[PDB]
Amino acid sequence: NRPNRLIVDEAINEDNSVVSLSQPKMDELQLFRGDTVLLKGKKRREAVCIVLSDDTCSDEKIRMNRVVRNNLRVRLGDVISIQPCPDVKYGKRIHVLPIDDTVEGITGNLFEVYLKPYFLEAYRPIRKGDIFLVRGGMRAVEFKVVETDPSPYCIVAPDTVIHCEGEPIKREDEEESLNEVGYDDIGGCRKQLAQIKEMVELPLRHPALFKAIGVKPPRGILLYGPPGTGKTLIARAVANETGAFFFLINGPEIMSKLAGESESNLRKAFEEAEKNAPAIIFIDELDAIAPKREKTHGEVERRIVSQLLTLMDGLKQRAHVIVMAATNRPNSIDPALRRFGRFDREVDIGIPDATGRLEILQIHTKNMKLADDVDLEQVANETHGHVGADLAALCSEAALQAIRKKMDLIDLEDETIDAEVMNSLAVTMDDFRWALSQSNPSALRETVVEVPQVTWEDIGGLEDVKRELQELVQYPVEHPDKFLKFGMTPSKGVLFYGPPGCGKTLLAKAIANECQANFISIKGPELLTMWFGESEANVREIFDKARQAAPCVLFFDELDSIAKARGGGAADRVINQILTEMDGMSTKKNVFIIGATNRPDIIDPAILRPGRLDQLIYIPLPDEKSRVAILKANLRKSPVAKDVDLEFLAKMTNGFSGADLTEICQRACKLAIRESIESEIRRERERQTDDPVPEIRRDHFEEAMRFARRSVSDDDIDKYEDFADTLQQSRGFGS
Amino acid sequence: NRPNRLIVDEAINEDNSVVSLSQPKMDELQLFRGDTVLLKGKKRREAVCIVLSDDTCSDEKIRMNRVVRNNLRVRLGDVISIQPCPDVKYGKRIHVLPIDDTVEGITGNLFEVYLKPYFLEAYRPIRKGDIFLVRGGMRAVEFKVVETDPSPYCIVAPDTVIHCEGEPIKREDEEESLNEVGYDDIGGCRKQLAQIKEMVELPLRHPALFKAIGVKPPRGILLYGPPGTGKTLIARAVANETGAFFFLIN
Ligand SMILES: Nc1ncnc2c1ncn2[C@@H]1O[C@H](COP(=O)(O)OP(=O)(O)OP(O)(O)=S)[C@@H](O)[C@H]1O
Ligand SMILES: Nc1ncnc2c1ncn2[C@@H]1O[C@H](COP(=O)(O)OP(=O)(O)OP(O)(O)=S)[C@@H](O)[C@H]1O
Ligand SMILES: Nc1ncnc2c1ncn2[C@@H]1O[C@H](COP(=O)(O)OP(=O)(O)OP(O)(O)=S)[C@@H](O)[C@H]1O
Ligand SMILES: [Mg+2]
Ligand SMILES: [Mg+2]
Ligand SMILES: [Mg+2]
Repeated sequence: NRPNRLIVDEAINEDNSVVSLSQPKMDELQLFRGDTVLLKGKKRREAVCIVLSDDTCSDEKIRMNRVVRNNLRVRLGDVISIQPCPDVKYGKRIHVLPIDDTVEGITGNLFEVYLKPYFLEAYRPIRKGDIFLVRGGMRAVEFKVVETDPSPYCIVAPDTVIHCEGEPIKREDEEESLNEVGYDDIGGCRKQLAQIKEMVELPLRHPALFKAIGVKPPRGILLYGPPGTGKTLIARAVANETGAFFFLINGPEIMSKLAGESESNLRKAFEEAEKNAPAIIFIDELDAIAPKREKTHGEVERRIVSQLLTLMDGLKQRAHVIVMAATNRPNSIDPALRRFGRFDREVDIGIPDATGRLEILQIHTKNMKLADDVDLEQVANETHGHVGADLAALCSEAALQAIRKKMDLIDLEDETIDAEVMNSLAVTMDDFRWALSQSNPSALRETVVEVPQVTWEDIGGLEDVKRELQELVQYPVEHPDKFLKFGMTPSKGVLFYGPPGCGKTLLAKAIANECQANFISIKGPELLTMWFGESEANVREIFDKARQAAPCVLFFDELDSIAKARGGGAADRVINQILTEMDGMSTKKNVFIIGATNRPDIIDPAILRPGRLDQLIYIPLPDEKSRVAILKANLRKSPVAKDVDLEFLAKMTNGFSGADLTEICQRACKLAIRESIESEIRRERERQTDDPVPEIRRDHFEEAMRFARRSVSDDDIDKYEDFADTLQQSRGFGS
Repeated sequence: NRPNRLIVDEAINEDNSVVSLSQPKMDELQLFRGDTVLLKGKKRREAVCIVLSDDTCSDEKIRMNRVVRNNLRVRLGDVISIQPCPDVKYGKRIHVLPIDDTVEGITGNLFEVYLKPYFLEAYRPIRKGDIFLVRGGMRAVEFKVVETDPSPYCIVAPDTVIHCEGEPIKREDEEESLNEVGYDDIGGCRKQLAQIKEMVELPLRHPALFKAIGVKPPRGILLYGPPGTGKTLIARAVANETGAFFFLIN
């Protein structure tokens, strides 16, 4: 039917009165950016909005904020009709009232703090019956438009009168709160959130459709990841955005009950959910109820486990119910639960990446007034090893710091703290740097999986090797069809070998960056850390996380460290298992394995077998051209004098490794800083009785050159040159 | 708010009759090292003290001992008004009485042992109703100034007479014991104790803020370390210094 009908989608402009279409659709229904559009949703409600163009928006979809989304009584995936509305006229009076539960903690002049800057210069199209949201004074309050003089909808011009008559109204039964959790409250893990969204939309959102079809949906989705990553958060969001009934099972609470009551509460939970289908039963801290079969020693505890198992099987009802569960330790869960027909789907909600943490930070600073000096992206880059909860907490603590120092002044009369005072409250970048020092990040020891920021431009020379890496890794990803036509499947892995400090580690990260694929680094020593017993299970989890992160490059660095320890029964079991995991790794899975070693003489020939690390790429010391590129790359970030001759520098340093060059750069720079520090003191002495000299000069290099030493001896090189010729012969007898 | 208003902080000078300000603030209130200042706290109470300069003290704050802090019915972080007092006069007679629980173990001449050397060459500014503490004989007794002939406040000069009726008084309802635990009984780990003071001060001292702000405080503070490092000690001190209700789960 008609073109005006459109599908609801996530928002990009967090602004309430803004909806977005594609320019091809904005042309189709003949609307432009300024236009005010009228939206008709379900439950016979209307909302009016400013339309805009959005390059990301698919033409059959309409991006609307969750505020708009609620006013229509609509959710993601539903259909709404959009139509131009030039008939909108400026208001005389608008009468908005707050909702009690969103203000009962806060006092002051609601009209002057929130409505004022919200409508000022905003020209917001509003509608009678709409509920809009204003964030400020570290609080978010929602007002409902009770009346407009040009009803039902009017624009809010500066001329318009806006009144609030004191006492707030209660929430209507149908009016979902915006204080509630949503997808816009979760960041940095889109990919996982997508999979969860996929599995659950079809059965929950369209229940009759799935009962009629007779094909099986997922019923048990298991969320796992480190603590505080937002597992409990996600479950609530999915339930609210789909509008499904949400029944919470808090692990500890169930297991805190008597024997009989525990099994009972489980039964009641499932029964009530089947009753109010569609629903999500969420089991938080599952390992509390159902740990490994051995550790469950204590018989009543085993009864509860089986009880749960019967209830999960009890989804024979298939009343449109999904059971979600969260756990810190996937390994702790009774494997009986991860059986088919129960918790069959697993989502790794990992630690957030750099961009992710930034996103998180933005969500928990929404309501706070931040000073201009605050650069959350900087905070984001510094907060490595931080998890969602760490960030949410540090944001809270940075706020409480800003509160305390600003309450030193208010303390002269602590009785009257107002919202007006709260909006005046600014949060300095210092308040954040403060919270950083006070932060106790949990996930520093967690294995990180993200796309590296080392690019080709950080690596000097080896240009043709970069291209061979593009052949081996990038082409089979971006051009699978092409490999199919030639009838060849690509090699699984590569082995870097060469003298120390030539860029083997950089290359592994480099090719990853080019392919925009995830990266996993595993150093030799890291593998010898695992207890004798633990090692077997930990290796398997590594290859599993590589699958999760496909397309992914798995890099085993510093293999020399392991090779030493074997010729040692511990290190041996590890590698044999790594070998086994490679073979189990299907080539089709888009998981690429790279090895690196400074010791090609002792590497296990079994690794070099066809199908494993069969691509033997030798990485030698840099020649004269490369040495220039290396020195340039490292010193990009450094303020260098035009005096410095690097090509002359290159010839002098023949025999030096890539690392040996960064050695000279750092050594020369430390003199430059040494000079900068001793000069500030001299300037200090001169004032006691403005033109600093921050730039590195020729003698600094000439001094560093004077003390520079070589990491790779000549005898070592001559052997390395030989191994470049005979490495592939090691599968026979020892060369 | 007038400059006389100031915020209460930790003490550095262990002396009862001593308070400290920043000298830039001591200049503002036009006071010198010797001066005798009058302090007004909550419960419409007064205490009088000798002022000093302290470079570490922040200009908006006043360092006062827990003896002073108690006589004002005030706790750390609160506000008090300080004002010069030139009208301070030498005492004629002073009538101090011990508090029962602080003396019931020891007998003898309480006045010659405690009150005498405490006031000797002391020129202490004292006040009617104030409770001060004197330590000696491996015990600490609290005395309450019941009467001074120059009321309500007077200095204790060598000329001044000191009286005791022997009969001790019972503790009044609001009068906290100085036998109670405090930060002044804890040492060697201020840095940790600083963190603990911060986490807890805002949520505990200003509860009203947290209903309005809607931001989360800490809820669970876990102290750890080898046995006897003062974990239990810190917790009680925090409870007393903040005046919060304390429920123990051993
Ligand atoms: N990805 C995220 N985006 C936004 N906020 C997050 C994110 N992850 C965690 N948080 C915050 O962390 C806090 C705790 O979230 P939870 O869901 O309870 O953590 P969790 O994953 O359930 O960890 P548990 O309790 O050990 S199972 C919430 O207040 C969130 O705001
Ligand atoms: N081609 C290069 N371009 C720029 N810097 C390099 C290059 N090669 C080595 N380096 C420097 O040497 C450091 C480490 O190089 P790696 O990538 O680890 O090479 P490697 O073969 O793994 O040798 P090691 O034993 O791990 S240092 C880097 O941090 C660089 O600063
Ligand atoms: N830092 C300190 N300052 C003053 N007194 C201390 C300090 N540390 C320990 N003490 C004394 O040592 C005693 C023990 O104090 P506690 O706080 O109970 O130790 P603890 O941390 O509870 O150790 P436990 O009983 O093994 S948990 C008290 O009598 C204190 O007076
Ligand atoms: Mg939780
Ligand atoms: Mg390396
Ligand atoms: Mg103890």
